[PDB]
Amino acid sequence: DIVMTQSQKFMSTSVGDRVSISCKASQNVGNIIAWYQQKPGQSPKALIYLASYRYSGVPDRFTGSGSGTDFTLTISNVQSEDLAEYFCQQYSSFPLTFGAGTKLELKRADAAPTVSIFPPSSEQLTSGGASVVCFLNNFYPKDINVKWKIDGSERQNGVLNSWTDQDSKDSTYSMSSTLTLTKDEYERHNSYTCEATHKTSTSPIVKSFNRNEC
Amino acid sequence: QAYLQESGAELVRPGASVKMSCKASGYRFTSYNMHWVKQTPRQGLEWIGAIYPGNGDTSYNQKFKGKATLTVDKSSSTAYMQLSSLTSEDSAVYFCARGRLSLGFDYWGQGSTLTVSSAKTTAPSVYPLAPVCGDTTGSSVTLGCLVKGYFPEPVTLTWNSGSLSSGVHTFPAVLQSDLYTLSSSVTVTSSTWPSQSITCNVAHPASSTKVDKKIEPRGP
Repeated sequence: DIVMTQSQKFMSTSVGDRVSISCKASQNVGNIIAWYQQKPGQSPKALIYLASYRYSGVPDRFTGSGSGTDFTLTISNVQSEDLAEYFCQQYSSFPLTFGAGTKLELKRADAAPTVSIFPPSSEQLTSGGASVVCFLNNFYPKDINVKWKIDGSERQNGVLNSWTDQDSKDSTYSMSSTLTLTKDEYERHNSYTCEATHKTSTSPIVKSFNRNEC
Repeated sequence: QAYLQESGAELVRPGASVKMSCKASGYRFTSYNMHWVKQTPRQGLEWIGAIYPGNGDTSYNQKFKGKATLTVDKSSSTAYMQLSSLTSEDSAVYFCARGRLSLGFDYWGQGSTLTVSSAKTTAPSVYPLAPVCGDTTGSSVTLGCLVKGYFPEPVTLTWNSGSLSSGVHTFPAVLQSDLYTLSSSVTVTSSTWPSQSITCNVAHPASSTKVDKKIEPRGP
């Protein structure tokens, strides 16, 4: 099969700037490539065909280029409406294949995450469970790493994470991390910690608490 | 003028089979191939196969051979895709799209969401997330709400009946052992809590439940 490679999952930009999204086919496909745009919850929308032709209605700021294996979708004077994901596709031969997509997000000044940790509630403990929650809010860039430690040792099983999309108001990102244990498991240890490492700091942001201790 | 109207969402159990439809209008149905595409977060967009309505000839991605079956009803200008021996791996959004030999996929359907699960409709357990020892440092304090173990999506969540809208972050639901879990964060001034009450209001239409959970400051 022909592999379509979009090396950039995300690319930062600003309204008014110009951006170029790359896509490479594992073999020569001439000019038989198309570009699609997709916004959350919606179906893809055809933007470019035959490598450089715009479909009817598409804004003139969208231009495509390349022939053979290397292709580029370039957006000039980027508008807020242009913030979405873009996929390239070869429709030269079966099986038709798509690129993994490149997401366009707003550039902004780096921001350290605000970290909060919460112990399992009396309600959940009564039901035999214990989820420890950690919120890492309003940070930038999006890349962040969280680690859970129980009594000093890192814990990896039982962890579930969730990330928000770039906020429409402050262009920041937020994350939630939840460590779920059995009630008995939770009461077997004393120290619980959430540790986050972000570009904004050389040292991890640490938030901890000791069971039944204030 | 060309339009592709796909059928609504589907929720089935593993091993079942579904038949999705894509109604074409605004153009000559038999003149263009109809393509089907699968989309998931982990696998991105994957071409399933195509069918020429003119005579029913089909072409399939080897990956979906035996999984999907494409057919059409010429008289009603409708395309169909059957997916069988379903498993959770088939859970995704499926699109139909009109193919142009040289112009690619110019028109797409709105997509049909397929959920394959062994889970049954269940209301969530709503747990309060109060900072440890009810402490805080700055002039603000963050509280949370944990909506655990519900099916299917979605749930609606507000803080203090929506009166608290700023400083709120509700995280995308995450699947876990057949059920969904979601959390929401709310930040207020320290002069607001615990002085005033902060409550998480959670509704799960599918099970007809509505719950309000007050965030209480607590000690060991």
